[PDB]
Amino acid sequence: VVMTQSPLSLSVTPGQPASISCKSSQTLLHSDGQTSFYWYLQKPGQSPQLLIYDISSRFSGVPDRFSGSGSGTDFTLKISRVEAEDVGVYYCMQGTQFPWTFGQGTKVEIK
Amino acid sequence: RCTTTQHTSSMRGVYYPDEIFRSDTLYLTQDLFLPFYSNVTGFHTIFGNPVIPFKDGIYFAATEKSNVVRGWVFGSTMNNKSQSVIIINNSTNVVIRACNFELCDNPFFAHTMIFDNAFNCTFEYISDAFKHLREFVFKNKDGFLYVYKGYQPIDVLPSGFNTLKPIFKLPLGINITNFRAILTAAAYFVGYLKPTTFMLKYDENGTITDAVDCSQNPLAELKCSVKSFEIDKGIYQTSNFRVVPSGDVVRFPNITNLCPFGEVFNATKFPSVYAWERKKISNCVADYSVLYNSTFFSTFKCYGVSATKLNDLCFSNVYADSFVVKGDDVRQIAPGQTGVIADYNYKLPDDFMGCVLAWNTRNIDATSTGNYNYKYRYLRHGKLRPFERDISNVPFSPDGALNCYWPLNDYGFYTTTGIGYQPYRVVVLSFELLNAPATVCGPKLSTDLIKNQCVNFNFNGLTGTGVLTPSSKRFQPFQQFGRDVSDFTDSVRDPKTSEILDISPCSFGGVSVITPGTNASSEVAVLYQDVNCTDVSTAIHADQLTPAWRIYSTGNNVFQTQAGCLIGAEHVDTSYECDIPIGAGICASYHTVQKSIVAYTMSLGADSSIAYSNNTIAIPTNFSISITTEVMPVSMAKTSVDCNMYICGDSTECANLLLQYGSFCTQLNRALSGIAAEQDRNTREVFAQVKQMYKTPTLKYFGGFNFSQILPDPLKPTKRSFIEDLLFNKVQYGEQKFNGLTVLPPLLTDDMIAAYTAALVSGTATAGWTFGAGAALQIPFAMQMAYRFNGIGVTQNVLYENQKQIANQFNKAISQIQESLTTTSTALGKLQDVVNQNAQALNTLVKQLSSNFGAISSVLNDILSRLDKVEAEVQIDRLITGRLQSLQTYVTQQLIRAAEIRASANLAATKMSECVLGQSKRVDFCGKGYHLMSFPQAAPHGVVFLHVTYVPSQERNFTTAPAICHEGKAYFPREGVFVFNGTSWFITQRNFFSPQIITTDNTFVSGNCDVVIGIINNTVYDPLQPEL
Amino acid sequence: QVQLVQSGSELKKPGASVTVSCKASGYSFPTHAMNWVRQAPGQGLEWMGWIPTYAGFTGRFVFSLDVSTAYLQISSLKADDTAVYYCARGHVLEWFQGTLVTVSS
Ligand SMILES: *[C@@H]1O[C@H](CO)[C@@H](O)[C@H](O)[C@H]1NC(C)=O
Ligand SMILES: *[C@@H]1O[C@H](CO)[C@@H](O)[C@H](O)[C@H]1NC(C)=O
Ligand SMILES: *[C@@H]1O[C@H](CO)[C@@H](O)[C@H](O)[C@H]1NC(C)=O
Ligand SMILES: *[C@@H]1O[C@H](CO)[C@@H](O)[C@H](O)[C@H]1NC(C)=O
Ligand SMILES: *[C@@H]1O[C@H](CO)[C@@H](O)[C@H](O)[C@H]1NC(C)=O
Repeated sequence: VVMTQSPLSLSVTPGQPASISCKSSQTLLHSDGQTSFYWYLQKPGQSPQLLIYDISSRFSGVPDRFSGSGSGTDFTLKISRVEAEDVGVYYCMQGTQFPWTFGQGTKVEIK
Repeated sequence: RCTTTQHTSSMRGVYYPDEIFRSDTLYLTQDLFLPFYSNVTGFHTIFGNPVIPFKDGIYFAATEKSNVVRGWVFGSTMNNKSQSVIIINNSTNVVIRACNFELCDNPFFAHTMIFDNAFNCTFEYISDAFKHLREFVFKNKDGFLYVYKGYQPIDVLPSGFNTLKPIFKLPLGINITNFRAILTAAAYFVGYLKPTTFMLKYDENGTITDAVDCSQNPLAELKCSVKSFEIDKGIYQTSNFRVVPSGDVVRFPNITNLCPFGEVFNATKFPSVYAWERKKISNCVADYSVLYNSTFFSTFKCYGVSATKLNDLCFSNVYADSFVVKGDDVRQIAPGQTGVIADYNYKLPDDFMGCVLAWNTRNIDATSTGNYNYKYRYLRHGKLRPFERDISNVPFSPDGALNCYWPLNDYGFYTTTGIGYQPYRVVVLSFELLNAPATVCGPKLSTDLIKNQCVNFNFNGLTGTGVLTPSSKRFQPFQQFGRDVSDFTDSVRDPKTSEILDISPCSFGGVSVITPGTNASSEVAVLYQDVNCTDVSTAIHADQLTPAWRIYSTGNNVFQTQAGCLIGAEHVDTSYECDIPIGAGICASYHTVQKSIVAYTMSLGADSSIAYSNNTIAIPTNFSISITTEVMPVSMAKTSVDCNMYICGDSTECANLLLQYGSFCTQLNRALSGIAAEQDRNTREVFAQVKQMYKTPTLKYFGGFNFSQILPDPLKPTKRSFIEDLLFNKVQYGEQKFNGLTVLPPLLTDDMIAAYTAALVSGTATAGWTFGAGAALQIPFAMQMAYRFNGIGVTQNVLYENQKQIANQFNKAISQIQESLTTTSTALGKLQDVVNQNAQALNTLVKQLSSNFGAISSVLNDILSRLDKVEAEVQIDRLITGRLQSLQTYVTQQLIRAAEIRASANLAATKMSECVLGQSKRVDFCGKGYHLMSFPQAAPHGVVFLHVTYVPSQERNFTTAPAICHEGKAYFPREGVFVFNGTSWFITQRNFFSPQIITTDNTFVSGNCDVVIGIINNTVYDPLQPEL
Repeated sequence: QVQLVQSGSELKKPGASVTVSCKASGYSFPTHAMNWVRQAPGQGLEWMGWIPTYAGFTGRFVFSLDVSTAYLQISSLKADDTAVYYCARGHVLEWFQGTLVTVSS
């Protein structure tokens, strides 16, 4: 309902797959009128980048390794293989009718 | 188990190019042939067997006595990493195999040592079981190895000609680059084939017995040009020439940025169609492959410029118009469209357009509840102009609340519907076609300026070839280039240096060969039309010349005239009568200097003069009689063409299309018949001027004058006289053929013409001058001649006093014309000319049939037998249009030639009337001297006249006086002149010296001794004195 | 595709003001879509308004937009201000950089 963002964990074993999830309240129509869900990656360093929107369209730099999905009010991000560099905080956010509210993000570590 | 000189080819290597029987003909063709006198490498096994390059075709030959050469291996890598073919005669049969063979480094045939194993075989064939020159041709084309063979007994590279025959067309599928021989455990030769043109000569049994290598030298080229193995004499134009460009001058503007296409095609937000937006692209490199070689687009359609051509072009500006429409609107974004979007929201010009690009946005712009952010207009008081926007939103009133509407509608874009209702992003790229210095160019590299020489060039999208030179033109700062009267660039501003360069064409012109006949010598000189020979010579040595011949050179015999330059003719500082004209006052000829072709200044005539005096006269004291021969055409061949047979012979489909050209076919048949008809009118008007037939007398010697060679001989099988028989002996189409051409017979046959001619000579020989005027008179020949002398102004008595000499000169003159006519080749050149032109016109008409005029075939049955009617009609109509022009051209040219023939016939008819049927008094019409008589003779296609001419001979000088003084009176001569002879004054005739006593009865009185300037005192004889 | 460049870090004592600005590597006239996001010290991202909009924040933050020269000024600068914002481009791929203002005694 409020984008808490699932707990800050995933398997940290290198080379293994992972799934990151979030929760909201409704079909999320965007101020431009389209349904939207946004996935951003906050690197451990200087800045965020946009990965996926509306669990379907993927942005340059992450079309082969990352994939969006979900149903109802429960949405996810799939990482095909968590390939060593895939660290940082992955956020699901309401880039919709809602006033750009972000959850806590999922902390990703690889060990 | 594997173990791991140069000769002149002469005229060898001709092979039959096809499987078609031909005979009695010269066939021209282009194929890979061994060039004549090419270089062929000698190898010996006495063991030179390296890998030898194939170069797309090999001439291989060997001389044998012990079966040393067994075969060949053709391939590339000569190992098992690539396909290769082994062709071996194993003394049993011929074995051909194509495989990735494990070939030997040191092979032989004894044990067979060619290969150890074989893999991935594509072809295998075993043939039937089986001092010497064996010749082979190995040609490679489309996966096939074409092999020709032949044989000649030898004793040794032998010189000669040996036509080779085909043996194999092997479907091997191998890309062959080199080869080796297979030798037995001899000598051989290898040459290379080239795509030269040959003229092949077939004998009466269809064997090729000779040939011309069309590129060997300028004479060989001439032999192809006129389709002959022999040339007679003169200037023959055979081709043209040009200088081939050396470097490439490419100059693009200093544009280093990259065009922002993402900003046009990948933007998050697009405008609605009623309110579309435009953005400008400038000062950048446009790689257009980014929009083209990866598909996102459902629509990628360009007008004017194909999409693939965009990277080669520069534009002044590029503009991108963008908007969102539905799928059923995308089709309206085009030139020539109507509809709500095309008419009220976005109008394109009905002019060249750049590119209209579009893609589906169902998952971007459409929504599950309906996206209503996109709008379009449906109500407007009028349509938009190209690229006009009208975003006004005011109430619309159809009549200028009931019937008050808002002009905008919307697009309810949903994700639940089909394609015609899905949203599309449409981008239109407008390219401005270089109206200002380019700002947008493709990813090209530039080069430097190569000046004052023939180069290829490319400036900022402007291309061509030529010579770039700096110039004085002063362009305005906004002008990039200029043009001459024709639509061609005259000069261009350089995009990096801003200098102005004029563009001259590269040198070119016609090529003609000066030649004596080939019966004298195969020596020629070449004339290059309208060029500076500095460049011609340079292009020959620095070979950049086309055409150029393989065995040809430029010597020191090079000079230039206004007619172009000659190479090979020796300039001389003398002069002579013109033999073969070059032009601009200079002629070529073949003379001894050991002979050579020389170029000399024309002589105008003999340099001689006559002294001027105020008191003298020259008077001929003797004379001679000679006979002049004059030749002129009267008629030409009466050709006829069957229009339908020529164009649509035996074709229903063609004939039905031919009918759509209406009256054309009938008019051709009619016009040509009309021409043929006038050929009989001309013949009749020239010869049938005889009122009645006159008979040939039994006596042919009248007064000493022998007419037996002019008149028909009653003891011969013919009715022609000796001279006429000689004229006739001295000088495709049906007479049916498939081409519809034929030649019709004349109305008046050869016997009728000879009969008229004989009646006319026989008659004027005894009829006097009234032969064709009224009743014939019976006049002794000698008197008739006396009157013809009297008619010149020579006193009548001269004929009788000198009758023996006059008759003897006449006879001799007849023998002289027979000798001249009998042994020469040029006397009847005018009649040969009308014959040759007929043949050339018909040969041209027939050759045109083989042109396909763009059709798949020249033969209607090669279209119809393998093509559906719909396409066949396309191919047939193309072929018909061409043939209609061929026939129309033929008739038109035949028609103007007919007019020239009529003019000649009219002259002949006039001449018959004034020279034969009477005595002409006009100057230089019936001969060069004074006219006496003439005799027509029958000739093929024309008339030959013999004119009997009186010519004054040796003259004597006399002192003269215009008048004489006698007893105070001024006496003048009545007919003659006064002359001073051995110490006495006499009166004479101007054309013949026969002095008479000056008397009162051969003079008259006018005025007196004090009023005439330049007179003398004299005595005038008065007969009265002795009577007194 | 489109990158943004924004000013670097700054240090102020409470009071007075600081200004922040950025620019886009674009051409012609695309509009708006120059947004700002705050990253509080250990919390998630916070929206600071779309251009020139105002939402769940105070009057200290003042919006202006021209090459997309975008501005967001902070009047009456206070201690609760660190990693104050990132410029976010809303075009094509969408993109962020980040600045920093530290306020201390
Ligand atoms: C070709 O071979 C002949 C004979 O050895 C020689 O005279 C001529 O110079 C050679 N020409 C070429 C093409 O090099
Ligand atoms: C040889 O190379 C040509 C390239 O022009 C190709 O078209 C052809 O298929 C090749 N054929 C064989 C037998 O390798
Ligand atoms: C053509 O064949 C005939 C009959 O064999 C022969 O007499 C004649 O010489 C041949 N002519 C050629 C081969 O030119
Ligand atoms: C944007 O970049 C180019 C624009 O032609 C092309 O790859 C595609 O349209 C877009 N790619 C994405 C979706 O990142
Ligand atoms: C005329 O000349 C021919 C030879 O051309 C001769 O045979 C004939 O006897 C001559 N007759 C005469 C003298 O009339």
